[PDB]
Amino acid sequence: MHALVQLRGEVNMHTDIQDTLEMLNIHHVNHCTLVPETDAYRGMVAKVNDFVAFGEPSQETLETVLATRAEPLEGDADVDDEWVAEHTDYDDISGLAFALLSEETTLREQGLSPTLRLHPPRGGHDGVKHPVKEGGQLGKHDTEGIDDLLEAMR
Amino acid sequence: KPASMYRDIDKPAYTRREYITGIPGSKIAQHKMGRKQKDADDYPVQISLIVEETVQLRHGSLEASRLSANRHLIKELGEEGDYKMTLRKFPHQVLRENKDGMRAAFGKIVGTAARVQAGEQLFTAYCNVEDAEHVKEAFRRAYNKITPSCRIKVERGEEL
Amino acid sequence: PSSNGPLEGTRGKLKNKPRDRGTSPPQRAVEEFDDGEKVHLKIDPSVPNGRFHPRFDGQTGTVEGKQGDAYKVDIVDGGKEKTIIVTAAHLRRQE
Amino acid sequence: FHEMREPRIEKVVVHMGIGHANAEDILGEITGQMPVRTKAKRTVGEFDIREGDPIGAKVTLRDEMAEEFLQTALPLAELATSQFDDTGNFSFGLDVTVNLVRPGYRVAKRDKASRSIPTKHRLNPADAVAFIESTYDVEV
Amino acid sequence: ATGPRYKVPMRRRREARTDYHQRLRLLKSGKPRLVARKSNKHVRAQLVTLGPNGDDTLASAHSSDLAEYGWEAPTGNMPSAYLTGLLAGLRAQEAGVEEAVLDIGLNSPTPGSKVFAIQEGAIDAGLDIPHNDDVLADWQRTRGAHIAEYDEQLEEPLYSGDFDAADLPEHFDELRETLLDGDIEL
RNA sequence: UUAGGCGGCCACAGCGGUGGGGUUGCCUCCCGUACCCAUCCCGAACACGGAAGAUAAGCCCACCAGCGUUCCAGGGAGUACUGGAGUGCGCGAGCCUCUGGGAAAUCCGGUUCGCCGCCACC
RNA sequence: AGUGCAAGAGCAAAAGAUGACUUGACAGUGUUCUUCCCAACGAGGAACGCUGACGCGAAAGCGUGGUCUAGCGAACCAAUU
RNA sequence: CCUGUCAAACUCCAAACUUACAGACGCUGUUUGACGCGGGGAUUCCGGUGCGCGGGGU
Ligand SMILES: [Cl-]
Ligand SMILES: [Cl-]
Ligand SMILES: [Mg+2]
Ligand SMILES: [Mg+2]
Ligand SMILES: [Mg+2]
Ligand SMILES: [Mg+2]
Ligand SMILES: [Mg+2]
Ligand SMILES: [Mg+2]
Ligand SMILES: [Mg+2]
Ligand SMILES: [Mg+2]
Ligand code: NA
Ligand code: NA
Ligand code: NA
Ligand code: NA
Ligand code: NA
Ligand code: NA
Ligand SMILES: [Sr+2]
Ligand SMILES: [Sr+2]
Ligand SMILES: [Sr+2]
Ligand SMILES: [Sr+2]
Ligand SMILES: [Sr+2]
Ligand SMILES: [Sr+2]
Ligand SMILES: [Sr+2]
Ligand SMILES: [Sr+2]
Repeated sequence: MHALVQLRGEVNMHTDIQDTLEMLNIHHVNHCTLVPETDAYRGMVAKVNDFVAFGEPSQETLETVLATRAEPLEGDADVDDEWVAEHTDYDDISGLAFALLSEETTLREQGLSPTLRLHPPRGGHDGVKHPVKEGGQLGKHDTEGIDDLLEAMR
Repeated sequence: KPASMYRDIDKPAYTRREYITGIPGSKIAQHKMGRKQKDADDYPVQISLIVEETVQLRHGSLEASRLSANRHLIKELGEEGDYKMTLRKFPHQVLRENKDGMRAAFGKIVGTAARVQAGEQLFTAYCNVEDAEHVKEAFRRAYNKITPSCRIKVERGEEL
Repeated sequence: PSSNGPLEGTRGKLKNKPRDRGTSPPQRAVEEFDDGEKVHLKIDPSVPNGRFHPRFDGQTGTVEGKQGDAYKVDIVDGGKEKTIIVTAAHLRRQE
Repeated sequence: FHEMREPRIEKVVVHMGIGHANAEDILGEITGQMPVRTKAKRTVGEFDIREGDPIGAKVTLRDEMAEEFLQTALPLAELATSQFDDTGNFSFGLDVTVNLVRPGYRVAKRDKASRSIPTKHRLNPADAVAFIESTYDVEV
Repeated sequence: ATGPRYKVPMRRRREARTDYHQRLRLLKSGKPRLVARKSNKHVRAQLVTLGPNGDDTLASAHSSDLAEYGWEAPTGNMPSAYLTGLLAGLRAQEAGVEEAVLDIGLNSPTPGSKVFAIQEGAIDAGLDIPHNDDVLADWQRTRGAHIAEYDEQLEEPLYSGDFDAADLPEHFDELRETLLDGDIEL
C-alpha cells in the first residue's frame, strides 16, 4: 500500500494524466489517497510519477495523518478512536491503519472519504521540478522519506 | 558556398540515385593512400582522426583535408614511404540549393556530403613507431579543414 | 495522400513476408463461425477475393450472420457502426 | 542388386532442325512411327517474325521401336568421349539423342507422389559408355 | 533452403500428395469427401470429414477387407473398385453419412476408370454424390467382362494363382448380392 | 503405420549426407496392351490388366549439422532507440538526469535432420 | 519469367503458358463498404447475395469482364428498347 | 578470399509506441437517468504559441 500526494497542479498537465489522478480520487493539489499495490494500480502511479509523491507510510505516520485529515464520506466530523469505533469494522485508528497497510480494506469501504486533504508542507518541500534522487520531492520515496512529507503536511 | 548551409543533419537521408539525377562527381581522388598492397596488421602503430560532433562533411572538405594530410606524409616520409592512410567515409548524402522566391522551393542538386556521427573515425593511418609524430601532424592539418573539433587517438601503440 | 484510392498506403499491410508467400492453406478459408462470435479482421495478401476495405485491418468485430459464403461482421469505426462483408480467409477467431 | 541397376534405353529422340516441313516423310520411313512439328519462342531477325510456326520435327522412340533403330543408327557415326552428358546421355549428327537411365525412372516421371532421382542412382558418363560398348560397337 | 527468403512448399505439396487448389473447391460444398485412392495391387475408399486438428475418416474400405466377405479374386481391378466403394458406402450409411462429394486426388478424370467405379458403388449403397452417368463405365466392364473376353484369347493363362481358367465375373454378382443384404456384418 | 490413406501446423518440416528394411502381407519400382482411356509423336505419361523378378530408386526406420531455419544460454547490451518529467548542461546542431519500456548485427555454446490429428493394418 | 499500360502489391499441379470449347463483358433486384476515416453529401466504383437464363467441368466448382488499386459525368432536351 | 562505406520512395531483422475487442481494478450512472435516440437554437469554417515528431527553405 502506497500513499499518493499531488504536488503539481492541473494547468499544462496532460489530460490522460489529470484523468488518472481523478480516477485515483485526487482532484486538488496536496490531496492524498491510499492506493493498494496491484498491477493495475502500479501502472497508474507510474503515469503520474512526475506530478506526485508516493511511498509506503509507517503505521505511526498513517495514524497521525488519519487522526488529523481523515473525513467521513459526508460531513465535517472528526475521525478519532471513538468515531472509528462506532462506524468501522475496527476498534481504533490503529486497527484501521493496519488494515489499510495490509490491504484488507479501503477508506471508502469503511464509510470514509478516499481523500486525505492535507495542509501545505511546514518548512516547505524539496521542490516540484526534480525527483527524490536529484534532491527534489517528485516520484517514489523511502518510508522515512514519505513520512517526513506526510508529517510536514499534518 | 559556406559549410553553414550544409554542416547539420537537419534534412532526411537523401541518397537514392534512382530518384535523383544530375549529381556532381566526387572531388575525392583517392580513398586508399600510401602502400595499398601491404596489410593494416603489418604496422605496429595505428592512429585515427576522431570527429567530436555529429556532422555532414562535403566532398570538397573531404578532398581538402585528405590532400593536406597525405601531402604532408608524402613530404616527410616520401612518395613511396612506409605508411597507409584510409578515408573510411564516402559522400552519400546528396545536397540541394534553392537557386521564383519561396514558390517551387525544392532546390536543384549541387553536391554530396558524408554523414559522420560523433566519436567516429574519419581517417585512420597505419605507420611505424618512428613515423608516429609525422602522422599526428598530418591529422593536425586535416582537422583544420573540416567542420568539427577532433581527437587524434592512438589505438595500437604503447611506445611512449 | 497524393491519391485517394482504396489501396493507398497499403504497401505494408497487403504484402506478405517472403516465407508466407504463395497460396494460403484451405483450412482457414472454409472455417465456420457462429453469430455472436468475436473475430479478428486481417486481409490475407495471398487471397484476392472476399476482402474488406484495408482501413479496417486490425478490427475485432462480431459475426452477425452471413451473405452467401461470406460473413456479415459488425464493427465500430471510431463511433460509427458498420457491417462488413468478409470471407473466412480474412478472419481469425478471438482466443 | 545388379538387375535393378543395369541401364536401359528410355527414349531415342530423332530431330531435324530446319527453320522453315518437307523433312517429315523421310523420318517416318527410317523410324517406324509418326513425327511431330516443332514451334519456337522469341522474335529473331533471320526472317522469323512468327512465333507459332513449323521450324522442325521430332520423333521420340520407345522400347522395340528404339532398339531396332539403334542397330542401324549407331554404326553410322563415330562415338567420342566428350560427346556425353553429365547425366549419361549422348547426341550425334539429323540429330539422334539417346536418353539412358536406371530401372526406377518412373518415380520422377509419374503424377502421384513424384520425387527427383538421387545423385547416386543417377547415371554416370562412365557407366553409360560401358553399357553401349557392351552392345555391338567401340567407344573412345 | 538457400536462405531466409526461400519459400519451401507446404508438406503435402512437397510430397506431391495433395492438390491444394482442388482441395479448396472440394471443401466448399460442406459435404464429406469420398476419397477415392488407388494402388498397384489395391483400391481404397474413405469418407472424410473436416476436423480441428486434421481430417476425420468416418467410414473406410480397402480392397483387402473384401476377402472377408468371399472374394477369392484379385484386388486391383474394375470389379474390385466398385465393391470397395459399395462397402465404404454401406459403412457410411451406418455412421449417419447421407451425402458426399467425389475426391479423386491426383488421379485423372478419365471416363470409365476405377475412381468413377468407386463412385458408382458408393451411390448404389444409398449415398447422394454429384455424378455424371456417361462418365461412368458400362455395367459389363464393371462386372469384369473385359477381363473374361481377354481370357478368351487364352493359349497361356491370365491368372497365375489358381482361382479358375476362363474367369468368373459371376462372382461380382455373387458379391453385390451379399452386400445388398442387410443381415451382413460390416 | 514390418513400409498405408486423408490431413493440420506449413523449413523445428529446407539443402546435403551415412546406415538399415520386405515368399503367399503393405507401398513401390516392376511385367504387359484385349479392352475403358491415352499421347498435336511415343502404354514415357495418363488409363487399364497383371505378378516373373527386386529392395537398387522411391517410401518407411535409425542417424550426422556442413549450409538454411526455429528456440534457448551467455556476451554484445540495459548498449542503440524510446513513452512521461526537469528554472539540468551546451553559442548552437545537440546532450544529460529521473521514471516506464527496450533492440539489431555479430561471436561462443546449446537446440532443430519435424510435431500433432483421424482412419486402416500382426 | 509472364500476367495490356504508372507504381506498389497478388499469383507456380496458377492468377503464368499451350490447346480446345465458350460468350457470365448475360437480364432483374438487393446487401454492404467506398466515394466522404472518424462524421452528413451525388454520380461513379468494389465486395458479397438472391431470382432468371446460360457456359464449362466427372464433380465440387468457377464465370456479376481483364489478378488488385486509375480509364469518369446531374437536371432539361433528343434519339433509341 | 581479404578490405572501405550507404538508403524518404531497400529490408533477413526490429522497438518504444499507437491501435481493435474482451476481462479485471479504477472512476462514473440507475431521485444529479449516464450510454443512446429524436427535435429547436446557434456560433464557427483569417487563428496563434510552447513542447515532441516532422516536410520545404542558407
Ligand atoms: Cl469493407
Ligand atoms: Cl491414388
Ligand atoms: Mg465531504
Ligand atoms: Mg516558511
Ligand atoms: Mg523551492
Ligand atoms: Mg509505410
Ligand atoms: Mg535399401
Ligand atoms: Mg541554453
Ligand atoms: Mg443544358
Ligand atoms: Mg441517341
Ligand atoms: Na512564377
Ligand atoms: Na500464403
Ligand atoms: Na501444329
Ligand atoms: Na527400397
Ligand atoms: Na453508392
Ligand atoms: Na480555417
Ligand atoms: Sr529541416
Ligand atoms: Sr575544425
Ligand atoms: Sr511398361
Ligand atoms: Sr543562447
Ligand atoms: Sr555558431
Ligand atoms: Sr525489464
Ligand atoms: Sr477479379
Ligand atoms: Sr502514429
